[PDB]
Amino acid sequence: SLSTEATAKIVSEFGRDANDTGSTEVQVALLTAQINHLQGHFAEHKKDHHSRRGLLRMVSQRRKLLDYLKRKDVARYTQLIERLGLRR
Amino acid sequence: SMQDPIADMLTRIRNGQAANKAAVTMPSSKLKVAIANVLKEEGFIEDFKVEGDTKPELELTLKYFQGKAVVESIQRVSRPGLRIYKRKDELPKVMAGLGIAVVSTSKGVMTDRAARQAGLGGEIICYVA
Amino acid sequence: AVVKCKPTSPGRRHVVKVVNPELHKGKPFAPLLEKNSKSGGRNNNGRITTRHIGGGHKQAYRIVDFKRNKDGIPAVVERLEYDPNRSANIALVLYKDGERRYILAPKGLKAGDQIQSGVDAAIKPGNTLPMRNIPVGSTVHNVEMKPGKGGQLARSAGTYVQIVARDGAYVTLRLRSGEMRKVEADCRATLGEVGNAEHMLRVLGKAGAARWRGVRPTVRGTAMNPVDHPHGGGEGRNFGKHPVTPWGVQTKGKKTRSNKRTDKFIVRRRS
Amino acid sequence: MRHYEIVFMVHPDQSEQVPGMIERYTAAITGAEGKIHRLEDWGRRQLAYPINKLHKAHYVLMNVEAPQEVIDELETTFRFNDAVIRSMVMRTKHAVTEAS
Amino acid sequence: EIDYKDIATLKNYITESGKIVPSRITGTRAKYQRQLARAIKRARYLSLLPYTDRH
RNA sequence: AAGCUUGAGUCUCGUAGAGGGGGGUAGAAUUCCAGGUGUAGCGGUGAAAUGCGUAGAGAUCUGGAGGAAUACCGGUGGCGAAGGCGGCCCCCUGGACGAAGACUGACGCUCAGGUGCGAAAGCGUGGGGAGCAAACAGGAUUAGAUACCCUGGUAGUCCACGCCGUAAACGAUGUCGACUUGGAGGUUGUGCCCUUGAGGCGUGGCUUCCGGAGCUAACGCGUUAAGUCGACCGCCUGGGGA
Repeated sequence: SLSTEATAKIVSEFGRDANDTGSTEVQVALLTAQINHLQGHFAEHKKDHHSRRGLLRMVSQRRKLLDYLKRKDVARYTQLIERLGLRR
Repeated sequence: SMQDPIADMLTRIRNGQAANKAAVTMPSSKLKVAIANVLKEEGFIEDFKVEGDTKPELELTLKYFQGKAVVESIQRVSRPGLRIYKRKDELPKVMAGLGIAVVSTSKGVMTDRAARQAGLGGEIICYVA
Repeated sequence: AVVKCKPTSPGRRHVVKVVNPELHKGKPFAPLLEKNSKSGGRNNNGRITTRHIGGGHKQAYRIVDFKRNKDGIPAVVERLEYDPNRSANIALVLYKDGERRYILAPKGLKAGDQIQSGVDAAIKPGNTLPMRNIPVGSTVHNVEMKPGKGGQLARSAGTYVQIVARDGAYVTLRLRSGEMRKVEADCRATLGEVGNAEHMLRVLGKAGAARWRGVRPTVRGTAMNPVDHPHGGGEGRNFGKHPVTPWGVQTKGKKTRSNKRTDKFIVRRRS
Repeated sequence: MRHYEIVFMVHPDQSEQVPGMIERYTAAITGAEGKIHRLEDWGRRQLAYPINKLHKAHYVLMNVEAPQEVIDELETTFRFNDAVIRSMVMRTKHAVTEAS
Repeated sequence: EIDYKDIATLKNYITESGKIVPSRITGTRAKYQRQLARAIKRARYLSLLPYTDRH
């Protein structure tokens, strides 16, 4: 699975004591951490596709959550895209 | 998965009679209460009770005397693909006059005779025998 | 892959390319080279003695250590190359403190490999351990029959030879021809299998290349006049008569071994 | 750190190869703070069937508790010897002493 | 005791033909028979058993 | 345009898997090859022949090479969206399930046209080649035998990077949820108990053989329904001809 070095260490930037997992804004940063974890599973074991089928769901969950946050509040959407790498 | 809470109310009326239950329980709503209100007043159920402060459950009370059912037909009529509307004099007769129809109106849920008393038409939301 | 050229012309529509980033394609080290000079398939008196050989351009001799010995002095592959006088690859080896030499490369694509000289060495490809000291079933790479002749068989691209048995002063070994033979177990061998195996993968698809590939086009004995080849024809598409050599002999299916010296070591011939 | 037995056979007529690896192994595992619970020698033991006419083990086990990238030094050093058979790491199932 | 890697314990769960015994004599209370039948096959690769008695 | 917490989402920490894919490790025999060794049989069958052998078969003994697939375990026992998945060992890795908390607040279902998975056999390109085996090559049988059956055997089976997209893909059962009297047998979390119990009583997730209400032309389905009440997408209208 995704390492605890991505699911506990996120409370260094999106908090200071405890996590806020239903916030939409944390789920976009979590799905980016899944993408960075499963891109580590590339170029090796190349006839196994379940992580790539899972990534095809993660990339669209990430886009939908970003759009839904912009519809909820443009200020909380702006607050998110300034703390993401964005556009490669 | 689950779209129609009134189809999911009419199930309860059949399921409980098939098990000879003195009372039957379901997820509660302001509309399912507005229908239970009529089911008591038209003499089909003896009472209704809602219990729960954040997740209310609706309990409907039945009475038997012969070991048999008390409502042998109940139908949802208007459904999401085909709702049926009727005007104040074209209001429908059920089972050649041996049943009654329920109307949503522009005010709230009542029978076809209470609608024809006020002068109202509207959506025909249930038949009961 | 093995990548194929896009169709644009004859013969390039058939051409394939294969690459090795660790192969050195540049000119050889000059202190290990002799001129050779082509004989043109012609003898000392200047007359033809072998047909369709020795044309084109300059083709030198690499000084190869086919009699390589030493003990306790390992060597490293400094460079990996090819040579147009043969089909397999050549490795330039540098010994522990000095001196550059050549050896015939085992299977694999890279340089930097370390190989041992000695009898007490490990069972690793390229080591000089005699056929007396191998576990049997091993592959012997380039094989030696006499120490004053050196590594004399299994030298071509993709070649291999397995040992069958050890008995008396000898080992019994297989061959790519089906030849079954015994050889003295004190001979050094070279250990492993021969590399390259791509010398046939050439396409070219142009008939002008004969000269730069060291040869010239042959003319048919049935197409030339009956004075210069005993086929004589005919007339084209009118072969008429049974096949023979340009020298009047029946050889298709007719055997020509008669040395009287070596069948004493060879139990079964070509199959 | 993950639990591992680190167990290897070695033929008793070849037992001179064991101090030629285990004295380097124990210093590598103490450099990784590994517990080395057992470090036990079983005298001489038989195999379940003879293999290339060798049927006997010197049989030693360490039980290390050690990192995945430290047992890689053991894996590659048993593979470097090759004449040693059934060099196994036998993961997990917690630590063992006296084995009941 | 209590583990399959000891031959004086292991020999009580197998036959003189190399086969595995019925649950009625394994002491697994019919609830660990599946896992014990795999632990016995794992003992072949631990050099405790041959892979078949006929070889 | 603002709310609600049941279905749904996600996390530190755990639970069981032949789900997916590597790198090590392993046994035997059909075969190819060199000795040990004994004598004319072996092989097939209703009988024989082709074939294997007499230049020493098959049997039996040693040494070596070659490669698919993993016997038993193994099943009404797990896992996957299906196809299917299987020696062991150590890895890489999606999903699912759990307990206490927390954070969301309808995020729930299906889907025109799109966009994507292969059992086996086949192809595109080169390797690898022990069984086996279309074709090929012979024998037998029969009046005949371009077949059955027997004796040899090429493609292929295997590995990489792509194509093929089809099957009893069958449990002949399209897909989401809720509701429901029973018997008998398993698989795996979790809570409380001297587990003073061959565990027990609760609580979660799965799974198999029977059986009653229900369904139905009758067979078949039966709480994992072909039942019951609802939401959605495709196709059919006698067959031949197609």
